[PDB]
Amino acid sequence: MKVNPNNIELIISAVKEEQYPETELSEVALSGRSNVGKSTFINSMIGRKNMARTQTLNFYNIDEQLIFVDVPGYGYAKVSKTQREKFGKMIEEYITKRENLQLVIQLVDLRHDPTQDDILMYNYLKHFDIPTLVICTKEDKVQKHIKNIKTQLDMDPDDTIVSYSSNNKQQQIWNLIEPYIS
Repeated sequence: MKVNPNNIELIISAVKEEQYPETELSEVALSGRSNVGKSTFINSMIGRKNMARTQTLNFYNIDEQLIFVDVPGYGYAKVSKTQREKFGKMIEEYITKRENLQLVIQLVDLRHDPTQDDILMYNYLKHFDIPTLVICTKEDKVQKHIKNIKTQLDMDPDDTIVSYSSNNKQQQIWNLIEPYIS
């Protein structure tokens, strides 16, 4: 679609719905285990580097056409019940309130099985009928590895699953997003 690099900026890093941006723009949230795998994906998708930072939901304005919301990675344990609950509430606040949210991209590593965290996250999203595009990353390094994830996820048939290298697959992904964007 009409997506230009350098018409991209971090609007705000937020915590509460109080600190979120008010806009008319559709929001695609990005979720997965790792902050680093997700940052690389955003940068690969926009054709920049050191745009995506790394805590916070980071709201990136994508050329006044959509917002990409980087959701803190769920893969790293905390110990503090306060820290745990603070994270859990941040996600739930976003997913259940945010009227702007139209689609979640979940990043899973194509090399391995999905973690229990990946499975529970996908099932959290299905409980609220959030449309979900599962992207299987680090594709270089397929066919059986994708089905392994789809089955372990137990995917809704309305949801798509696709493979990716963080070039080639960026326009396919923009075409899957586009119906969810206004």
